[PDB]
Amino acid sequence: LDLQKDMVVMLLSLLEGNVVNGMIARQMVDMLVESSSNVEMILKFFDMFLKLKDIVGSEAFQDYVTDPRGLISKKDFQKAMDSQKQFTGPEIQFLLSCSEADENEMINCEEFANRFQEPARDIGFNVAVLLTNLSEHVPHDPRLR
Amino acid sequence: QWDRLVLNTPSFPSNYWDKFVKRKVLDKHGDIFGRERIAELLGMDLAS
Repeated sequence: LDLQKDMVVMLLSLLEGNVVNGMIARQMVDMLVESSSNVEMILKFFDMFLKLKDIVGSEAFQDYVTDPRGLISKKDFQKAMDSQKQFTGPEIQFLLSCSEADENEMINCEEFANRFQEPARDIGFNVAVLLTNLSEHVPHDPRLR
Repeated sequence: QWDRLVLNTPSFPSNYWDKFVKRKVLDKHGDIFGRERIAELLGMDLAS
């Protein structure tokens, strides 16, 4: 993630002094469109975990955390995520695979929600800055939209 | 604080035209807050 942030800093440097509808800005948008699938995957990663942090704090989620320790079984976690209606089935499977469930299939929801927050903060902010810069300097582009 | 008394009444929207505000609220905040919890707050009978 730090390396991603360095690459995005280089990309942002390429836009210094750029004008509206600038050539380098349009080239950067073309490069993003060429990497459409991977850009979508990265954005989905960030979105998925930012949404996980909110769902774990949501009250409707805590209705399934009934064990005294505060852990949630994998099946109950699946049920809670299904009820929240915020993830697809494959996304919930991926979250379960990342949950680091213990031998008893119990998940520490607090640690799971906070695991990727700080590691991904810098690259997430830089991606937001890159998208904002490109959007404001290439106003009419549905590919960027 | 006083408006808390009218949330679960059967006839909350008596003068205001929108008679489905409770349904709209349930659909909007139902998933993140709990459909049963919202139904209890707004005095709705989900089954019926």
